[PDB]
Amino acid sequence: WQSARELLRDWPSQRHLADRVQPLRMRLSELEQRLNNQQNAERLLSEFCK
Amino acid sequence: WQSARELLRDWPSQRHLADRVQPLRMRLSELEQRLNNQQNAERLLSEFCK
Amino acid sequence: LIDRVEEVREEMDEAQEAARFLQQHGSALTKLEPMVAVLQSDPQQHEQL
Repeated sequence: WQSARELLRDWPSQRHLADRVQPLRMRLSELEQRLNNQQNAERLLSEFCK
Repeated sequence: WQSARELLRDWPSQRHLADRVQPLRMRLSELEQRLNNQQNAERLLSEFCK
Repeated sequence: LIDRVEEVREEMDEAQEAARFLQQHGSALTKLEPMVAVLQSDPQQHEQL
């Protein structure tokens, strides 16, 4: 009974947050593109510094 | 009884999504700066191209 | 130096695992949710009750 209660407690949260995978997917795609640009900018900054 | 079950179904989702506020706030700020830069670039383009 | 990509990736791991569990046991949980109360009453425990 207690395990079932805990499972039914978590499950709606699981359903609630499952849909966010795709919004998260584009989020990380954009974030990692941003990080690539940041790494490129840092590399080029150091490149010129000398 | 049905309303109570619906309410206690909402409570899981309610707390989980309410936890999302602050991360979304910084996202909103970033997106606002993005829009501001968009308008700045568009304006500058217009003035030059005139 | 946001480095949030790691955090977002952890969120994806958790959320995709949640979706996989939904696929794995969605029907079972749906069948359990309307008659959960029975688990509190075990036949012999009904007599002891």
